[PDB]
Amino acid sequence: EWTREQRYRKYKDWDAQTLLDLQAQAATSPYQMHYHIHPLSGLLNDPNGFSYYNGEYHLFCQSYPFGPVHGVKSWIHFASPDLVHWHYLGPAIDPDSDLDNAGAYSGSAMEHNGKLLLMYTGNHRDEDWTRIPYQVIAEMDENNHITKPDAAAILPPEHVSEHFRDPQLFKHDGKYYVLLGAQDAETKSGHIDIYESDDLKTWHENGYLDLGKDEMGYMIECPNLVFVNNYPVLIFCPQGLDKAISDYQNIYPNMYWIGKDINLNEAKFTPLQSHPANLDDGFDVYATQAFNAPDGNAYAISWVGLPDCTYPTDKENWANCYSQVKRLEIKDGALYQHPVDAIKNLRHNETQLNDEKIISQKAGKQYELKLYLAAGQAGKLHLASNDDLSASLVIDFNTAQDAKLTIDRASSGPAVNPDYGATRTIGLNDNEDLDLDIFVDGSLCEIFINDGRHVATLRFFARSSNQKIAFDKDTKYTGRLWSMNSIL
Amino acid sequence: EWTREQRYRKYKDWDAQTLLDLQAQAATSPYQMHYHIHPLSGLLNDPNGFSYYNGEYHLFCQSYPFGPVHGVKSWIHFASPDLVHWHYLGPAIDPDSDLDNAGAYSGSAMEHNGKLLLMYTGNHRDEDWTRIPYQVIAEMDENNHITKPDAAAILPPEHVSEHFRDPQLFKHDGKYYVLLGAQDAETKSGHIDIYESDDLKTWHENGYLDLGKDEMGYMIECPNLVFVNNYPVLIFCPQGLDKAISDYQNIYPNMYWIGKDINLNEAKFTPLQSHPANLDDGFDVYATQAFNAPDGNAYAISWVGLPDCTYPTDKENWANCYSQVKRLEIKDGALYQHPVDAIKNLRHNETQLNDEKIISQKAGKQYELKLYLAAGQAGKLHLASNDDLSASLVIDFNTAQDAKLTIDRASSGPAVNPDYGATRTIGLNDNEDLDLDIFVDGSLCEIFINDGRHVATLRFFARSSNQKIAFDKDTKYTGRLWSMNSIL
Ligand SMILES: OC[C@H]1O[C@](O)(CO)[C@@H](O)[C@@H]1O
Ligand SMILES: OC[C@H]1O[C@](O)(CO)[C@@H](O)[C@@H]1O
Repeated sequence: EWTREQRYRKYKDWDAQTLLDLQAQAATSPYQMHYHIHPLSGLLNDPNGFSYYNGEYHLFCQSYPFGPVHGVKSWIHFASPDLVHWHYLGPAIDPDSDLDNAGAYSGSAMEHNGKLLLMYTGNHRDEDWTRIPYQVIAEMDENNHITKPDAAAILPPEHVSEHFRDPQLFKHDGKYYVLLGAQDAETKSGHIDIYESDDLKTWHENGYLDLGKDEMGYMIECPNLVFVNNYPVLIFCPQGLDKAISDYQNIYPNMYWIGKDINLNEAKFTPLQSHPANLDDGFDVYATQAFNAPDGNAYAISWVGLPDCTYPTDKENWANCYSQVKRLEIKDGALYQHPVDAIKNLRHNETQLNDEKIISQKAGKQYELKLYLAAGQAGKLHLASNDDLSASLVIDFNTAQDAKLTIDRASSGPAVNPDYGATRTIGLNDNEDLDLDIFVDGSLCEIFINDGRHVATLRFFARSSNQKIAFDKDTKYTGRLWSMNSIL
Repeated sequence: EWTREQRYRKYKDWDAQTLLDLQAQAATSPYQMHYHIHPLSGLLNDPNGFSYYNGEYHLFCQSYPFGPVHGVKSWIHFASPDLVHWHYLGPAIDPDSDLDNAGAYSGSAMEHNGKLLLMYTGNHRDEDWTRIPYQVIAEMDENNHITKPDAAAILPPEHVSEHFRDPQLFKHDGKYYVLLGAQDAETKSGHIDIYESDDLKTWHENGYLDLGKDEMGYMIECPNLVFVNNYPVLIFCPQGLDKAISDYQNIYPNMYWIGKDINLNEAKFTPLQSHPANLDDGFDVYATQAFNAPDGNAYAISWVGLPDCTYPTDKENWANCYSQVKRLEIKDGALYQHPVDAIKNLRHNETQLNDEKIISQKAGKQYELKLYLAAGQAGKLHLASNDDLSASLVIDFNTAQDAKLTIDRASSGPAVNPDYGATRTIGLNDNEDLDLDIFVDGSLCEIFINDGRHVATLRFFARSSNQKIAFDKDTKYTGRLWSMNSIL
């Protein structure tokens, strides 16, 4: 219902009273998250510039502050000591120049000679509203102040369409590389385009990374290369991916692909996995960004929200949030994702659990529930439930002969993008034990399965009084329930 | 230099781009606090509505978001689990009605039947810009949403001037009371006016609290009654207080007065102390608010900033911050002030200290330094220092025969309200040991002396590279230095 004209009106054409009212409405929503990054107002999308710089972790965010829609985008900035306690540093990059006149689109951050380079796509729209994507390298100093150049680092080559964006800038084997999401103009196929530079001034196009003969959709958004336990891992968003390659149920998937080896000079990838896999088996994860931190870990964080989708909170004039930070690991040829050790510092009021059918009559809105469930069982765990278990988030489990987890949000509250289904299923090994580490925060749930072998992340909109946690049947398990303190 | 017209322009007449730019400028200031409450933009003053409600601590703030000046005021809202980790809930009360058309001035919060009543002064200005102060009772619900009535609870009586504000609403001995700061129309003397109600609907004026025959200045701002270890304690701001009653060096003082007994029905106070005393011996504390929490403690928090004063950060378009929360105690007939136990959770990188002249060559911008210094010594402790100790915050101590502490900020950076002096002195007991617990955060320093017997709080603006901590001479002492994590 918001027209193009309304979405692209400049921030200076909105009044400040409207913005202050929107900040109040977002912060005081009964569906707001209070230990995950969320918008101060309006809509949040893709994580950007995820980095370590000047003694702390940095994270930037795609932002449209005036409503629950993809209006003209800016970067906002947060920092933290520990990947958990974030503090807001305000807007960072505005759509205020010719290069970015219709948005400061997504990008990355790389430390260089005591500064943090912020490489992003300028979403230019010309006199005729034709999109011309520019790749821009801005610079942030040790006081978090940003300067932007007058000229693009990379102009769009003739062989890509208008879709050519989301640069990842990094240093590898003494050279600089940029990975970009690209649509080939002739085939309309999705690719990761590689550029290289010795000096950050002149860029050479090495060409599309060779990901085999099968198409990766019609566009790749938010490509990332991170090294995890010495393996090159791609994390990327192939819009229109053929489900023959990999099943997924969300409108657009967020995949990962582990390589044995990558050669960015020759645009070669040697796959470890025969096929890419879903990063997240849940309902709402997109635009994951990852980076290699100086502690020797690779960290990722996800937009919880999908393009071209709607949510029940739209009428409250704000949208979406982030996942918690995930530390990455490769084990047994698969990507594992772990909560960072600092998130334990939010825990309070520990309860020990042993075989209790009702875990809590009323658990509050922010908790962590960690369970060890025996093999050979079937049943349902209800979270954010009413008393009679008819309205809840359901985790339907079987650890017996047809083992699997089905997460069902149909009865949890109002419908959420129901054209893409109200259930998500994760196969499990027959007759094996099951670990769950479940984080609830307002209208966000993150389920870490079998110590991070799988992660299911989703929005859900339960009535405020629906806080019960219970199994439907007597279940053999041990675990702990903690409240999680508000920090945001 | 900001005219009346500019200060009173409605928030809707500012553009949102200006507000977003101001949020960035405030948050990224190299003088910003990162573990104390600070404005998201513009100017912060008096703490308001300090309370416990709906499972958490609440604090509201006088705010003018558009610059470093006392423009037309609103309340903003923060909450926390622990009086340390605050999260922003946005604007709460706007100057958007006839009752508060020229400001939502200060006030208090009292829980009532599952709601939080917010009692505040409406700063009305009529057709002729004549001030008419109204006392208004607004109501907040369990989702932090506020409704405001159409009519005032208390209209200004004929015997007070236009200065009649800052209501403290509370329940005591089964009745409701309101304490207001008042200027008598005939004498132009400062008073605390007492109102009482059985139902919160009809208010009866009990009259000025009898604080003896000596005048308490020309106006009392921000009056508070809190019960501390069963003593009634007044905390208040008597503008124009005669220094014959008590020495103070700040433009306007923030005093406290312990009573043996108070009778709010008869407007009687029985003093324990012969005279009121300074709450804070430093350079910048004003408008302290306190309340009795359900854990049985009394807690206070202070505006760090003074009316009618200027600061070096004014050119960065933001102003001021809060103190940390202080837990109150009465000991030996004096008010002691203690950090809350939760602030220890910010500590990291502990260093043990024993007699070292140089504590740190470079301590960072956020730390806690706790020292035990032997009796019989004299010297200077330099904080936020250059290498040669010529530019620093100085704590000049003597624990020998003329014992005292002098805090000197003259060489720390640019001048700060120098008409009110660059030193503050606290007498100490001759030939006694000295405890200091010093918190540095950006441009804020809080010095807790002798386990909270005195507190000195000040702004200071050191060069970013001035981070040395050192004694000028060999000094006998033990202590600890911790870094303090950013949370805001
Ligand atoms: O907000 C704009 C950004 O969002 C995406 O469409 C993915 O969600 C990116 O390709 C683009 O940079
Ligand atoms: O911001 C307005 C408030 O500030 C004071 O002048 C004290 O600093 C109060 O008496 C008034 O309510």
